[PDB]
Amino acid sequence: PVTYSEPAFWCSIAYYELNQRVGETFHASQPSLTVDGFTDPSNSERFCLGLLSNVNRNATVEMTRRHIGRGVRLYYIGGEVFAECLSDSAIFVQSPNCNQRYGWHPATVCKIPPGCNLKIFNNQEFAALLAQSVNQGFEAVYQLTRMCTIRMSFVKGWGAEYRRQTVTSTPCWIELHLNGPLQWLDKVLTQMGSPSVRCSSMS
Amino acid sequence: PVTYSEPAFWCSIAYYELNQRVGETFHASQPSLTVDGFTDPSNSERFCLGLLSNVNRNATVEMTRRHIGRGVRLYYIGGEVFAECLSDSAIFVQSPNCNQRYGWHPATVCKIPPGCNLKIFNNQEFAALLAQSVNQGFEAVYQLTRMCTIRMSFVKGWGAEYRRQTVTSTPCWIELHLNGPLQWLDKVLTQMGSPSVRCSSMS
Amino acid sequence: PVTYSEPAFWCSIAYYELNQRVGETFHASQPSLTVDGFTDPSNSERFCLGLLSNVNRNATVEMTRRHIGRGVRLYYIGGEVFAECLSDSAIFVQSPNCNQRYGWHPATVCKIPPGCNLKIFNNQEFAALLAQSVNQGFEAVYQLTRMCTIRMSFVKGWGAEYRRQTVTSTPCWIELHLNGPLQWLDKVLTQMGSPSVRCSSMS
Repeated sequence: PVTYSEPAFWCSIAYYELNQRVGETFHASQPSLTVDGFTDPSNSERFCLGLLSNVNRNATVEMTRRHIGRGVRLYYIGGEVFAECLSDSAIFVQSPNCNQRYGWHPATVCKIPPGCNLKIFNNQEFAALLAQSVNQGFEAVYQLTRMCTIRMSFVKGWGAEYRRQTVTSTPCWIELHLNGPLQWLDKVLTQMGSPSVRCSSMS
Repeated sequence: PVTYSEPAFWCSIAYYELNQRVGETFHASQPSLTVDGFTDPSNSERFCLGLLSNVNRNATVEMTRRHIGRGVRLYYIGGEVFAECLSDSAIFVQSPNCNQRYGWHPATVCKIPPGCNLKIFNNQEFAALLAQSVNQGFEAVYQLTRMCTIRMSFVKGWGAEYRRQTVTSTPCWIELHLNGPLQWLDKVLTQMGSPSVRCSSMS
Repeated sequence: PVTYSEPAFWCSIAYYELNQRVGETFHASQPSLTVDGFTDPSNSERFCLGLLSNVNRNATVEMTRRHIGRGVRLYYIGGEVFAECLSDSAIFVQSPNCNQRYGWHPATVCKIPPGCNLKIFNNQEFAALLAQSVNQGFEAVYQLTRMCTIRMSFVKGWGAEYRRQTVTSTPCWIELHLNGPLQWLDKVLTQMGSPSVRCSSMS
């Protein structure tokens, strides 16, 4: 059985405008980085969304992109990940790991006002969930990828209360993948066998 | 005239869900790799499709992704490339190079049941076809890029017999590009001149 | 305040077919490169569009791709960038920096016939515009990203005179980003504060 090597990048970030992916995926090699609305294309610690083009872009998205500003600072201390709102506008985070910690609904979206920060991920909690997931079968273990994913919207909120009901309805959002947790999940997933119900070649 | 340097990656692989590209392109630097449905984001020998997100994903695709499992092993011995079905579900391959070898229709899709393998490419055959393609003109030489491309679907078949008629109708498939052959083709294409029928700036 | 490091790549190039992005972004590390319709996947000085696949491609695009040929040579001398038409078919360039230099409309598209070249960018002019942009506010400075972007179509023209009115209506085009200018803009943008009109979390 297989070999693992420590991820060179602790996370990857994908930017979206509504339901469309925009720009290349950003890979973070440093423990602290900022996703902002500016234009430096060569800072390994900055994912600058302002330089990303989209000929198909609409006015609402353009308008919102102008308010990203300093955006969000993403960093980790030990086994915990945080998101700090550097922007003059708030950011909205949907983190299953965070939501479960507070007993909130899994799809809960938490508002992080300017100047505030939130613990979007805790490894201990994830490791514990992963450990108990085995007794649930391939089914539950496979779905844990969602716990390694965190989505955040700049300026516009979505979900309960807000008119916008889904992340794809927001003008500017990012999707963060925590690579360490994903590798941890892989070590378990590869030993959980295959699904129960049969998937034919024709249906 | 120009200089060539040996490709650092023998192939590139693009993943798709129906007619939409999902995730970044994978580049293989090792002679053997596996494309599976798991989640390690840091193994140079594994293209793990399970960690790839798609907020726009439908139930059929999600369902099928759960059955990719160990997926397919792609490797080359000398000038020959093979695909082995490690998955508990079959994979379906459409390789023009393979199809021609057996006299099958160019768009033929070959089923590779679990545990089986198929020679999806042979360089000698390609080189020979390329050599005779010159007498066919820019036309035939330009179309040889198709010979350097191989498409494979996980779990679901397509083409003759199956309901699904095109690769874009399958939930999860990959597109492999053989870089050595592409460079070989380039050396010829750059010397084949331009098309015959005129392409205006207005039509 | 922040640190900048010289860009390892002087520019990035994105290829499109109509309104759809095709292929990975190309990053240039050498002062001279060519974007052609051929197939070498391993030359750091060549962005070969001919090897790029698109299962969703239409006949018009396929037809045009066959006429890209030697394509366009993009290179810089000092602080000036040029585009040379190596292709047997013309290329059409939309460069705000070039257009302003000649007093043409910002969206003007300039035809570069085979064998001809055009100065698509001049840093002195941009730096001067950037300097005066400050007195215009965040508004005008933010829009300068457009000056760092240049779009070019192969074979087919668009805009005034031609039937095609937008770049997204052309079969094969590229989008060039000048990284040095973008970093220069960043140094100013980060000091221009935030927008005037308020952007709420609900609208």
